[PDB]
Amino acid sequence: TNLCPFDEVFNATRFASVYAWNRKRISNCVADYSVLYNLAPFFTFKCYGVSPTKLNDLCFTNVYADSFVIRGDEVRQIAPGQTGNIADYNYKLPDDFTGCVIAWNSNKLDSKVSGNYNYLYRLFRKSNLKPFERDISTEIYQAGNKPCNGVAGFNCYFPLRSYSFRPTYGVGHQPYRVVVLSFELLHAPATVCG
Amino acid sequence: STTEEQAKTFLEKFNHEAEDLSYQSSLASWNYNTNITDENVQKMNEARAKWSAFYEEQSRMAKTYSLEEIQNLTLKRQLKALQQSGTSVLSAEKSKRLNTILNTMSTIYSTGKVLDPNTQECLALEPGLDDIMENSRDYNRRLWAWEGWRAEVGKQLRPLYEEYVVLENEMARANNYEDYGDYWRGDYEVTEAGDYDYSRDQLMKDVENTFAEIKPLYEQLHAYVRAKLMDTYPSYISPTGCLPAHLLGDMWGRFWTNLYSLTVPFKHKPSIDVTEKMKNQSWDAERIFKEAEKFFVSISLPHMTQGFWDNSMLTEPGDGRKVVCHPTAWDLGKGDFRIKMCTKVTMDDFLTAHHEMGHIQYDMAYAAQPYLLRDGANEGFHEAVGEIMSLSAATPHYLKALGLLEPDFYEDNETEINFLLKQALTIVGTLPFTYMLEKWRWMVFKGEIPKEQWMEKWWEMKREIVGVVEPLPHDETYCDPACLFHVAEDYSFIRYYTRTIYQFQFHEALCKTANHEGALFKCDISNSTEAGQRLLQMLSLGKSEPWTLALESIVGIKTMDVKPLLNYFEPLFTWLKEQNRNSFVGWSTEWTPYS
Ligand SMILES: *[C@@H]1O[C@H](CO)[C@@H](O[C@@H]2O[C@H](CO)[C@@H](O[C@@H]3O[C@H](CO)[C@@H](O)[C@H](O)[C@@H]3O)[C@H](O)[C@H]2NC(C)=O)[C@H](O)[C@H]1NC(C)=O
Ligand SMILES: *[C@@H]1O[C@H](CO)[C@@H](O[C@@H]2O[C@H](CO)[C@@H](O)[C@H](O)[C@H]2NC(C)=O)[C@H](O)[C@H]1NC(C)=O
Ligand SMILES: *[C@@H]1O[C@H](CO)[C@@H](O)[C@H](O)[C@H]1NC(C)=O
Ligand SMILES: *[C@@H]1O[C@H](CO)[C@@H](O)[C@H](O)[C@H]1NC(C)=O
Ligand SMILES: *[C@@H]1O[C@H](CO)[C@@H](O)[C@H](O)[C@H]1NC(C)=O
Ligand SMILES: *[C@@H]1O[C@H](CO)[C@@H](O)[C@H](O)[C@H]1NC(C)=O
Ligand SMILES: [Zn+2]
Repeated sequence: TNLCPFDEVFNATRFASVYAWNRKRISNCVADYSVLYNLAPFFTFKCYGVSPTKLNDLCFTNVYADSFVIRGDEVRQIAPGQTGNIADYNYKLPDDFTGCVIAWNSNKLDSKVSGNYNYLYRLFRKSNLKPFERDISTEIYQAGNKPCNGVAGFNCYFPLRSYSFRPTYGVGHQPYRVVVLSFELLHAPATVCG
Repeated sequence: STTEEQAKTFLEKFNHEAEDLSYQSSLASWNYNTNITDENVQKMNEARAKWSAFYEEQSRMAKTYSLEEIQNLTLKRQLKALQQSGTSVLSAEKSKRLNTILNTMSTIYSTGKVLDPNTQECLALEPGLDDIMENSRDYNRRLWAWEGWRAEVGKQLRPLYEEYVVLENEMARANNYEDYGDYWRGDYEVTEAGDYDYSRDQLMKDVENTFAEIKPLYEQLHAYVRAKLMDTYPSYISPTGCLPAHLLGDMWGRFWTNLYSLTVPFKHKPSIDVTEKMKNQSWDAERIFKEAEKFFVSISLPHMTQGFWDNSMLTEPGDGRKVVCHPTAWDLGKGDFRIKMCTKVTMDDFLTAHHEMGHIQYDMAYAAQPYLLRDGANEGFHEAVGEIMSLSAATPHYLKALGLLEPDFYEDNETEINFLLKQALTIVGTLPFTYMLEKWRWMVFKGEIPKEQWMEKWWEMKREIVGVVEPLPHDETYCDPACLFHVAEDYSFIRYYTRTIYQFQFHEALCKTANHEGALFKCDISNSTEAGQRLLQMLSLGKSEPWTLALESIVGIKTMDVKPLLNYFEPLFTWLKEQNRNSFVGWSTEWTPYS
């Protein structure tokens, strides 16, 4: 039995940022989906394009696990056809999506009293992201009619800010860990059955 | 690249930076306030300095974008709020002088000390002179304390005030404001919104009209208080003259609460106090806030967060840690709402908990808005919402529902009259004083009063409007208005009149929409969900919309109307007309205790 590398993602020790999220490709495996229940209050367990009523006894050619950390208020932008700043200039899901988004509260792990500046996100970019695109480039943004030249002064802005989580914040600003399980079944393959 | 999108990008950067810096500063301040050690003072000072430097540099940068060539209204309001530079326009020479003058005045007021006859001790403003004014009923002692506190402070403060006025006037002139009074009135100004427009000049006319409508009730109350004070000092008080300044129950006359004991209508009837029931039922500190949250849930307003219960200081620590016991509601930001209060098991703390919970509810309501648009619609909106909750949480109906007052409780006309009398003292005593003081300061700033009439015009206006007369003549050496804390600390004093009017406007509108039958002074909005959603429409606007629109949403009219205030005191007006049949309802300027 090819048990999937689950328990190495949902039970990781360092999720990535949301400007450069983490992508893992799972294939040629058996995917048990009863391991999730014991993890945490996985209050976000939305599923789009499929039926989550334990209908995962099919076969899929590919599974994509996209992991990152965001704010509590921003876990509603991980959905088809949404707008904001975790969608326009960050991880953007397609309008037609066949997967499950699982987001749960990880306040005790990713929040330090002094602050946790390890996580970051992007505030400015020229145009919105095409679905599943990544942009790790850090070039000085230009909002005016003058060259940046590599210095962030007036109208020249560094692209990525920092979340800076603290344990005393409200639930709307506490860090939530998000894992997106995209599914994929091509022209009749039989790779990953669960 | 249009200017509009450049301003948008600049504000998007500013919001994110400012929110974090403000949260850090507020957390440092909270730590200092709940833990009084020099290290916390250092941390608080450093955080405040960082915030001030960041705000100054951002305000300097924001001016580059012209206020013109802007289309969106919200962006225009945000940029106008950010662009105000305050006193930075003054040169290097004048700014240091102004800061030195303000610090000197604050230190002189704080360092208060008046000696006593027989060289017994040395009495500061608190708690010696304050207790003497509040409790003593001896004409000589009160007169001596009042005169000493007036002279010892005013003689020093007089020279500084003229230079302060000149400097502040110059600063206002530089900022295109006519004078400091115009700058202070510019907090009630709405531009570019037809049918919702307000001007700095119209505020004076509105205040004058409201006070002119108020005046008859204050005249009846003042005549009754004079008649009751005649008994204690028959020789010193004329039947048809102004009252002595030093016999008004406090140092300045701002409140008349301390005169209740003398002037209680029915001494035999007691007041409604539920301290004994709370003690008998083992009501602890947490229970009071639990009941306040229950009331706010009843009105269908949201619950309290789980950070409120775990992080707040809802009782005195009991450890060695030293705290400031002044009850405050903290909105640190980013979802952190707390309350600091040294709770005791009393009815007063019950009402104070309701008030602070109303402030927390307003803070939670307007959280959606951007950083620069998270406050009350005007400077007087934030306290009316707190006051209406404590108004509701004192009716006998609420205290019977909660189980404190016994079900067989019977209401007396006399007890209600006594409650209305105490409320009328506390609420109506301050209105003429506040209006007169603000009018005097406006006239001084406008230059309509020469420097040799600062004490003639002050007492003349006090005689005409307030109905109070000085005990002893004072020359230009004395500066009576500067003895007050607010005047000596450069604080606006016109937010205590509009707040009082808005509170009763809100408490009439909500009681009307809550389907209540009866006198307004006995109204409860608990278990009513229409009032909660009529209130949430105003509490969630913040500063995004003009204050005229925010006021119209809850009450229905875009103007400050004092009709609900008189509607509240309707039962008392008839009783005060009945009791004042024989006495003369009026005062004459001419008579003075000096003669
Ligand atoms: C707001 O809502 C209702 C009144 O509309 C109050 O809650 C409950 O109302 C019922 C009325 O049927 C009462 O419960 C009863 O209490 C007796 C004790 O006297 C008990 O023996 C009965 O079995 C029944 O439960 C009562 O007023 C109240 N429930 C409780 C447990 O107290 C509520 O008090 C209203 N709030 C205000 C501020 O008026
Ligand atoms: C009140 O402030 C004092 C310092 O001014 C705190 O005492 C220190 O607390 C830290 C923990 O953050 C310890 O590491 C230190 O050893 C403590 N002592 C000193 C001298 O720094 C105190 O903990 C604060 N009160 C509370 C309730 O936290
Ligand atoms: C993560 O580890 C805990 C350890 O007890 C385990 O209970 C949980 O099932 C793990 N999560 C998985 C397997 O998804
Ligand atoms: C101003 O911008 C906000 C941004 O969402 C928009 O909702 C609003 O309609 C705009 N108003 C005007 C008058 O352009
Ligand atoms: C409350 O008062 C009654 C009076 O009869 C007394 O019996 C009871 O013990 C008291 N409860 C207390 C003090 O907790
Ligand atoms: C209660 O109001 C006044 C005050 O005591 C009293 O004169 C009056 O008679 C009482 N009301 C009635 C209906 O008797
Ligand atoms: Zn308050």
